[PDB]
Amino acid sequence: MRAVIQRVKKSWVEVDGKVVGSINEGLNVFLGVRKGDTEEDIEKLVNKILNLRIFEDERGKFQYSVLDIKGEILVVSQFTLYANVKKGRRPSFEEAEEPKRAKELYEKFVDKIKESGLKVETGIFGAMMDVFIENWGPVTIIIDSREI
Amino acid sequence: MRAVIQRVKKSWVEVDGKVVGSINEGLNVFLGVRKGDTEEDIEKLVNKILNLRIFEDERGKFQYSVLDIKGEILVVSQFTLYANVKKGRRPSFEEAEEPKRAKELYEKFVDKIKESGLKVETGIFGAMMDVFIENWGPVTIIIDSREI
Repeated sequence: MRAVIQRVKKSWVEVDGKVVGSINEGLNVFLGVRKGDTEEDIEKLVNKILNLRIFEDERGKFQYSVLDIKGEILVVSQFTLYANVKKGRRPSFEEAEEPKRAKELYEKFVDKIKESGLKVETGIFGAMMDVFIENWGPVTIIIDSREI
Repeated sequence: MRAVIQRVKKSWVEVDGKVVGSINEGLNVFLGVRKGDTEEDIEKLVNKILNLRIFEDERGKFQYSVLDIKGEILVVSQFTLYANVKKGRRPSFEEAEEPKRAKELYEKFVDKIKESGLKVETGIFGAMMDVFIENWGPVTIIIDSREI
């Protein structure tokens, strides 16, 4: 499983102009499910995201996690995180989990993270969205579950 | 060298409220320089980004590159792409190139890519920015030069 998390000040998803999830100061999380992915991948991941000290105050950078600052979280499906650009001009997605299983793992992932007790919005799965991100810093981190 | 590229419809960087780079339909590129990085890493990278068929029309997805659609490019420095979250709650950046060399490789990278002939904006290097991204799709791709 993989994730691109961007520290945001404001961030939301809208479909056809209708916003379907919004957050203020917090984290935007791009989620990509991998063939192979399991419940443990969700764990090993949902964890590092919640305790990542990427937030700062005026005294030091990288000292507070999303929980610490009690921030908001926005999860957005992104099967393209397992893109293979090794050959053609066109990217491959052999490692990307099939949509059905993927939605599954996706919903479980979002459920696990709501356990943080934080406000967690989401995007829509299976269709196109216009994701609005205001990356403060900017701060972007990549994390794979097969690596944690 | 590493990059997180997000297909955008609109995207800009602003410092203290003063926009310092803007683009309309095109690509937002997050750049992270690695200790080790060389001129060839810039090549092996600047290339895959320019020919990536991630743009679509109404007849098929993933068929046009930034050049193909003659899109705009926005490069934003992001040393955090080489973040190590393997141990503590706090991320490590051992692999991130030192700032001085990094700015260097950064400027060369942006120069190489301007050779595409496309409109290429940039952010400011060395200080904080508020990066505005409107990811259409959304479409996000990760690419390392040590992998291409």
